[PDB]
Amino acid sequence: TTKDVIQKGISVVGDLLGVVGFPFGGALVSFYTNFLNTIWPSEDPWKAFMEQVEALMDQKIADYAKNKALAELQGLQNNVEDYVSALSSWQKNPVSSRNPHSQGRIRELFSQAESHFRNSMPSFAISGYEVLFLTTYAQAANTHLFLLKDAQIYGEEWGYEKEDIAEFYKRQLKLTQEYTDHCVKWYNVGLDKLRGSSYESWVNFNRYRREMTLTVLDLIALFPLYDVRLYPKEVKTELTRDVLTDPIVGVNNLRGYGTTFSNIENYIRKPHLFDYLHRIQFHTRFQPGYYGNDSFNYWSGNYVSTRPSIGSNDIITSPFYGNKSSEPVQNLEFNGEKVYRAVANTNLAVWPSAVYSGVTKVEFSQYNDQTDEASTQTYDSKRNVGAVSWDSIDQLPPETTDEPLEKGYSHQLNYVMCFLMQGSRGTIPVLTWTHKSVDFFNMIDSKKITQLPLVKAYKLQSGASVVAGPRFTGGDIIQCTENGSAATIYVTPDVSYSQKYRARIHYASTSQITFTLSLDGAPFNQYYFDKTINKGDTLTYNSFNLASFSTPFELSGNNLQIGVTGLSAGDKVYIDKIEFIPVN
Repeated sequence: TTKDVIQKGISVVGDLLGVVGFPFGGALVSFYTNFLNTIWPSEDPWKAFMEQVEALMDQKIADYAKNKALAELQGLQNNVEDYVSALSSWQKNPVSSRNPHSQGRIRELFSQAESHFRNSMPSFAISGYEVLFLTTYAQAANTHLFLLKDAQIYGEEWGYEKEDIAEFYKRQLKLTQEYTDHCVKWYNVGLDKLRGSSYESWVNFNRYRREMTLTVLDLIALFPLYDVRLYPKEVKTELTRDVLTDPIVGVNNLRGYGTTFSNIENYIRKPHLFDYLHRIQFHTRFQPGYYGNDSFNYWSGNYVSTRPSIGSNDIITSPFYGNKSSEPVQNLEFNGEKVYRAVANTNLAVWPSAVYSGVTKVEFSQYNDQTDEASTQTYDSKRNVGAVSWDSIDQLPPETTDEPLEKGYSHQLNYVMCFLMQGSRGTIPVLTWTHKSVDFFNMIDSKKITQLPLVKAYKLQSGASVVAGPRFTGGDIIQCTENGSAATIYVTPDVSYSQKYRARIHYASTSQITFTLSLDGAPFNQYYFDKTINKGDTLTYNSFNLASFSTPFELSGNNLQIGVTGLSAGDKVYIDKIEFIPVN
């Protein structure tokens, strides 16, 4: 259920990933038309976003608050549409038909929409309904900010005063912080509200976490890239966070046998350097039916092997999960393949005073980006398979329903983990997924500003570690507690000639520090950076700073090493991303 809003959520993020930073006019208009068809066509999507959280929270918005919100939204729609049509005409029309009279028409349409947004936002955040309005607020906030950046692109062309463009920019800065902080704060309130002790508690908890990631968290991660002054070129970026699909079960009610909240949540993958699905070892067991004829085999346990980020080739193999095989082991290899879908069969045996159910068949859809070919690999228990009951597409829809799945998919398989039911009545498999935007090669684009997340490193050192992200960065971060090296990341230059770059770093620090950059063990850049936080502070939007290194450099190697010095006992440095700016 709710796949509709989940798809819209996924699609917007996917489209925005193409117009992030300073976009070319044609691309900006194109985006806007889809945007209007997706998010701003009628009150239906907005109504669906409110219903979405109501379903996750098992709470309702007071009718009065629901009606006002919808009213504001109808008005905002007209503002957005009137604006886009005019913007479309502006781009299309030659630099001749631009008279003072048409400039004023676009200027006031723009001022209206922007003003209407600031006035309406509080309606999507009324006391006691903050969490329930979350997806609505996130989507409205996004529109407001995306709208705002246009003033820095076309401001002068439209004939706005220098003072006006500046006013818009400051307003954009303040709101990026507010909207981001608001979303994280309430996201967490919602998350904590769903923590329980039962298996059913965890499913709801994790469903909320996944759905809020797709509709809210991924979105707010893009906000800073709307600053066309800081990002005066197109931006190449990616989302590195994990999402867990609902557990694959044969029955709707486990009658108490479901794995406990703690036995699931405390065992799912902890903050880790980025990696890819390499291999899966399926373990099968025989489940006897009370009458023999109703028996079946089922997936009892597994092993998982991942390959690290580019630059390292040592395969990571997981501990054993679940129950050892009674039947012959099945092995599936994925070297290079991208799993964009997983469809499962389940079966059940009804005993006089017990019900036994398990995952009997799993069909994986894979795509080979090298040989540009799709295919399938499947796990089969071999005894009494039953019918399909679980399809990843229902939870992780494609970015586009335009192209074929092997092209339009939004996520790929990263992890597989088997949990044991209480009193060992069966096995519950859980699948982890990663976003399609992740570039395996860590390629530095020669025409764009490239954002490189530190979790893409292949090697950590001097006691650096992967820590849970502050929820607004699109992934996890690196924590540095000691003076010395910290991380080594492998980089792929996209051009052969001596292209020069400037580097920028997105970090948080308890003290004034020094960052040093090395290529293949040789230092090339070293600079001084400001303190951004106090010891023990919590990480909010303002905690991070984006600072440039002075000197330009060429990519005369592949192994980029970031080192830190100037730390004292108790000091901490958090690194989010490294950026590369193509320079002449």
